[PDB]
Amino acid sequence: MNISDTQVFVALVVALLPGLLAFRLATELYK
Amino acid sequence: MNISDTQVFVALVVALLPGLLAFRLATELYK
Amino acid sequence: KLNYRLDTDPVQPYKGDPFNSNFSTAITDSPLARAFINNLPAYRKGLTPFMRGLEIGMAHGYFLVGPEVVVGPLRETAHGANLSGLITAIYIAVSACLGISIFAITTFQGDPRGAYGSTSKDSLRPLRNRDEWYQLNGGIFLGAMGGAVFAYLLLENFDALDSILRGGVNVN
Amino acid sequence: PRGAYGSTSKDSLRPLRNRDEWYQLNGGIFLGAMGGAVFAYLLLENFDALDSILRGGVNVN
Amino acid sequence: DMTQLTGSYAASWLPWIMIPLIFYILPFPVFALIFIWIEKEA
Amino acid sequence: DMTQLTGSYAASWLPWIMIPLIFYILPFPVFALIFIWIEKEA
Amino acid sequence: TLEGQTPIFGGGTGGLLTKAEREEKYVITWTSPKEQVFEMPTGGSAIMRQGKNKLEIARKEYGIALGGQQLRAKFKINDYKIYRVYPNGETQMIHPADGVFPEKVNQGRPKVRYVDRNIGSNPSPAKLKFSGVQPYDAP
Amino acid sequence: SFAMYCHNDTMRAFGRPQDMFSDTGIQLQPIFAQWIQHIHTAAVGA
Amino acid sequence: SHTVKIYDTCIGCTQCVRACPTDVLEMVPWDGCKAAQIASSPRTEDCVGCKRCETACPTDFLSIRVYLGAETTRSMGLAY
Ligand code: F6C
Ligand code: CLA
Ligand code: CLA
Ligand code: CLA
Ligand SMILES: CCCCCCCCCCCCCCCC(=O)OC[C@H](COP(=O)(O)OC[C@@H](O)CO)OC(=O)CCCCCCCCCCCCCCC
Ligand SMILES: CCCCCCCCCCCCCCCC(=O)OC[C@H](COP(=O)(O)OC[C@@H](O)CO)OC(=O)CCCCCCCCCCCCCCC
Ligand SMILES: CC1=C(/C=C/C(C)=C/C=C/C(C)=C/C=C/C=C(C)/C=C/C=C(C)/C=C/C2=C(C)CCCC2(C)C)C(C)(C)CCC1
Ligand SMILES: CC1=C(/C=C/C(C)=C/C=C/C(C)=C/C=C/C=C(C)/C=C/C=C(C)/C=C/C2=C(C)CCCC2(C)C)C(C)(C)CCC1
Ligand SMILES: CC1=C(/C=C/C(C)=C/C=C/C(C)=C/C=C/C=C(C)/C=C/C=C(C)/C=C/C2=C(C)CCCC2(C)C)C(C)(C)CCC1
Ligand SMILES: CC1=C(/C=C/C(C)=C/C=C/C(C)=C/C=C/C=C(C)/C=C/C=C(C)/C=C/C2=C(C)CCCC2(C)C)C(C)(C)CCC1
Ligand SMILES: CC1=C(/C=C/C(C)=C/C=C/C(C)=C/C=C/C=C(C)/C=C/C=C(C)/C=C/C2=C(C)CCCC2(C)C)C(C)(C)CCC1
Ligand code: SF4
Ligand code: SF4
Ligand SMILES: [Ca+2]
Ligand SMILES: [Ca+2]
Repeated sequence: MNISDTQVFVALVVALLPGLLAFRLATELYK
Repeated sequence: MNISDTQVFVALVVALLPGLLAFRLATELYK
Repeated sequence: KLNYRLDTDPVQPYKGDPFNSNFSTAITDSPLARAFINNLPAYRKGLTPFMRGLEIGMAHGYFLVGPEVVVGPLRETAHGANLSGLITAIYIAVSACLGISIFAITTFQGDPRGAYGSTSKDSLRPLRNRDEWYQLNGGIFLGAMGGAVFAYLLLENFDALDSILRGGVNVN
Repeated sequence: PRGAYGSTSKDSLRPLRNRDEWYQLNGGIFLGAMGGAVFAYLLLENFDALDSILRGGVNVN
Repeated sequence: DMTQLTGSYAASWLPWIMIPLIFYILPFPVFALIFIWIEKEA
Repeated sequence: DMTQLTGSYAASWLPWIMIPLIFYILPFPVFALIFIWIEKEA
Repeated sequence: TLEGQTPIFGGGTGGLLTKAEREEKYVITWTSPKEQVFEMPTGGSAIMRQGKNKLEIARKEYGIALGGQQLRAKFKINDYKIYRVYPNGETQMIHPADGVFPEKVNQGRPKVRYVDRNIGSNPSPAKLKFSGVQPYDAP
Repeated sequence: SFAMYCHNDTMRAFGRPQDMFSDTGIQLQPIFAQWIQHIHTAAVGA
Repeated sequence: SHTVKIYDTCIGCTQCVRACPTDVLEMVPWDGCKAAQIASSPRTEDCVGCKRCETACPTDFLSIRVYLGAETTRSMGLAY
């Protein structure tokens, strides 16, 4: 039994935080 | 038995030769 | 002893300048070729950039529908093939318009490099202003969409148009 | 013009300071909105064909 | 059948397109070309 | 059936939307953004 | 303006491009004792006239090659000059710089980019790390 | 030529032989060479 | 632009100046060699980096050195 719709959506929402932090780190390194 | 598809297309291509020469003569006469 | 025989040369220097990297040939300088090229919408005198873009878009979006209609992967059915052709034309035209937009964005900063600088004398590239490029792009997009839709409507109504052009609508 | 569109106004958020700019804007708004609405309408009208398109169902024949 | 225009001759699709082209598609652009030609300032 | 792409996993419409988005929808805007970034005058 | 008559040439594809009108251009002028055939720097043959000749070119190397390998070496013409022409019309005579050919030593010419040592005494790059100076530019 | 060969490769890998450039798919008949063959055969009376 | 340097081993043989296809070098008075002249590169902006001068230099090691640097329109040898 694989994960459900809610788990996929929760993973997608959680992955936003590393994405934003990666953008912040990239812009800081570009400085 | 009338002419075929190829004969009609050949006649159309051949008719281009007097067509272009007519344009050359008309422009030459306009000079 | 030396006779260049330039006065009797069928091929002359382009516009009287022998050092402009061009020749006066039947393609570049004949009256018919000059008239045809200079009266195309890209070069027609007095046209506003939007009208140039509109005419070019109508023509290009009109003929871009056909290839996927005839030899595309949805060609087994008429309606699907027409939809695929319209979608392909729309995608190509939108990509081209995005390219035109970014070309205008990047070319016109300060004095543009290359053929679009203030001192450039490129007669084949007359759109020297960014606003002209944006008007041209708007015209291109609208005309391309209109031509693609016109071709799509003609192909979707192929049976009706075939009856139309054969007088089959005059039975009743 | 009164308010933020006067000659002495410095409203950076409202840069269209000419009447001709607003009419050019409006022409683009109308034609763009009609085209975008029709584009969405055409995709929804062809939802069954597009669903087969995006699933490879058009490659059966 | 005799309910539509048809052609038993070769390439019967040619009148299907040539008749519209010569009689109500191209003539207006041709008139436009002549109008520009006869109205050009010296 | 095996005549179309399907998914028995949860939210099988997700590939249906994301494959076009990542591979032939967003990439051209991303290329445009990069082109604007690398062509900006100093 | 630069005086001289262009050589007899029917045209070619190796001439000037957008760079000539946008960034810079070069002009080579000379004087010949007679009308004679020479080779254009970018292909083809031209006829230089008896008077003073002026030729428009895209790169300085074209003019240097024409003046040295053809005008001096073959036609024994030594009065050629190369000018750089900018789009705004500003013209500077760049060859020869001071009226004397560079291969002939001339008084008043300063030493430029001279290093007061043999090439084997350049410092190692580890010496100049983060200092921004290259070993050949080191004092 | 070569991109069309690659197209044929990809279409065959997909299991879409009907989309290939072939005698049974999208045909590319060399009609001029066939015509020359026919003329040269009929010239001698065969 | 490229960088052209002349070291004190120059013998004033004028070969590098003659070999240059863009007139970057010239001979200037000097007292460090018998020929009483040394090469100089006042016009390195016109240097293309062909290294013909290095090929023509007879000293061992080279008395003239070319270090390729930032590329410009004329250093890339572009007619366009
Ligand atoms: C790949 C390849 C390829 C392909 C594939 O294979 C194709 C296809 C195809 C198909 C789909 C079609 C047919 C269909 C039939 O048959 O049937 C219907 C018809 C009808 C309906 C028709 C009816 C009548 C009409 C309407 C008339 C016309 C009009 C005009 C246009 C106007 C004119 C204006 C001025 C005067 C000019 C078509 C068409 C085409 N085109 Mg193609 N294509 C290609 C190409 C091209 C190129 C390059 C070029 C040049 C640019 C081109 C052009 C053109 C033109 C003009 C055209 C027309 O018109 C048509 C139409 O759209 O239509 C609607 N292509 N297309
Ligand atoms: C002067 C000769 C002549 C005349 C009067 C006609 C008359 C006609 N042709 Mg026709 N035709 C001709 C020669 C001629 N043909 C030749 C030589 C060819 C082979 C290239 C064709 C191929 C042809 C096709 C394929 C079709 C017609 C069709 C037609 C009919 C409709 C008109 C049309 O679509 O034209 C079409 C004409 C062409 C595609 C090419 C015409 C080429 C000729 C030589 C041009 C003559 C120009 C003329 C001499 C200059 C006039 C000067 C002015 C001062 C009057 C009409 C009865 C249509 C038809 O059958 O409808 C039922 C049709 O579909 N023609
Ligand atoms: C680096 C890890 C990684 C990799 C290589 C893949 C690879 C793939 N994923 Mg995926 N995914 C991941 C993590 C990853 N996943 C995570 C953590 C999630 C939960 C948020 C998802 C959620 C997800 C969905 C919902 C779907 C895919 C799908 C796919 C496939 C098509 C690509 C696509 O649509 O991306 C979609 C990607 C996302 C929606 C989010 C990706 C988030 C990751 C963490 C970003 C990684 C960035 C990377 C590290 C930076 C690269 C730097 C560069 C220098 C290389 C492909 C096999 C599709 C599929 O199954 O097709 C059959 C699909 O529909 N993925
Ligand atoms: C331009 C490149 C090109 C080249 C080098 C060839 C070469 C060849 N073709 Mg070929 N062909 C081409 C394009 C080309 N083709 C195109 C575009 C088509 C589609 C109409 C064909 C259709 C075709 C057929 C049906 C056959 C060949 C055959 C052949 C072979 C015999 C030569 C011959 O007389 O064929 C005749 C070829 C033609 C009449 C094609 C016309 C080519 C013209 C000159 C080019 C015009 C289109 C141009 C690319 C677009 C113009 C751009 C615009 C800016 C002006 C030979 C290897 C024969 C073969 O396979 O023999 C074994 C054969 O039967 N060709
Ligand atoms: C679906 C995924 C699509 C691709 C990802 C998104 C592409 C575009 C993202 C950046 C656009 C805006 C640029 C910064 C906005 C902006 O103007 O920044 C300005 C910033 C600093 O610029 P300067 O130092 O020249 O100063 C100019 C001043 O105006 C600002 O300081 O420079 C950059 O462009 C940042 C570095 C390049 C970009 C680094 C990598 C990009 C992000 C990588 C991580 C992505 C994570 C995604 C999570 C969802
Ligand atoms: C389907 C058929 C549609 C109708 C036929 C085509 C209509 C348009 C054709 C000409 C357009 C461009 C005009 C010349 C291009 C052009 O600019 O020419 C310029 C030419 C010379 O002009 P000037 O002497 O004032 O010098 C101006 C300079 O720019 C050129 O020397 O004057 C003309 O207009 C030519 C004479 C009038 C036209 C004579 C009759 C037209 C041709 C008749 C035969 C047609 C055969 C068709 C075979 C396919
Ligand atoms: C479900 C849901 C939702 C939605 C969501 C979404 C829409 C999501 C998305 C997500 C995503 C879409 C994400 C993404 C992410 C990303 C990432 C995670 C990335 C990362 C990256 C990295 C880490 C790297 C970086 C770097 C650096 C550092 C530097 C250089 C450059 C680069 C880039 C390489 C909502 C809320 C509406 C509602 C509820 C439910
Ligand atoms: C089939 C085919 C094709 C097509 C073709 C075509 C499209 C054609 C057309 C054709 C045509 C469409 C033609 C036309 C012609 C014309 C003519 C032949 C005319 C003539 C005229 C005349 C002779 C007269 C003149 C005059 C004079 C002299 C002076 C005054 C004016 C006038 C005009 C009266 C192609 C190649 C694609 C491919 C292969 C197959
Ligand atoms: C068609 C048309 C035309 C034209 C147009 C144009 C002119 C366009 C342009 C366009 C353009 C102008 C485009 C562009 C594109 C771009 C691209 C495609 C890019 C890409 C990129 C990439 C791929 C990147 C990469 C990288 C870098 C570099 C850095 C960082 C890392 C990476 C890897 C991201 C005209 C007007 C005549 C007329 C109408 C039609
Ligand atoms: C050079 C020449 C030629 C060629 C030609 C061509 C290439 C043509 C093309 C043509 C074409 C390709 C055309 C097209 C056209 C198009 C049109 C005419 C369109 C129109 C459109 C419309 C009308 C639209 C409308 C709309 C809109 C706008 C929106 C809403 C919807 C609708 C749809 C209503 C030939 C070889 C013959 C001969 C020799 C010379
Ligand atoms: C901020 C952001 C975001 C958001 C976003 C959004 C809100 C989006 C939207 C989007 C959209 C909402 C889009 C849309 C688009 C559209 C289009 C792309 C259209 C197109 C169109 C067309 C192409 C048309 C055409 C036409 C015409 C013109 C006429 C005739 C007909 C036709 C149809 C052809 C997110 C949260 C994610 C993340 C974070 C950040
Ligand atoms: S590298 Fe070439 S152009 Fe530069 S100084 Fe040496 S020979 Fe002259
Ligand atoms: S650098 Fe070399 S070639 Fe030039 S003058 Fe000195 S020894 Fe001669
Ligand atoms: Ca009726
Ligand atoms: Ca299919």
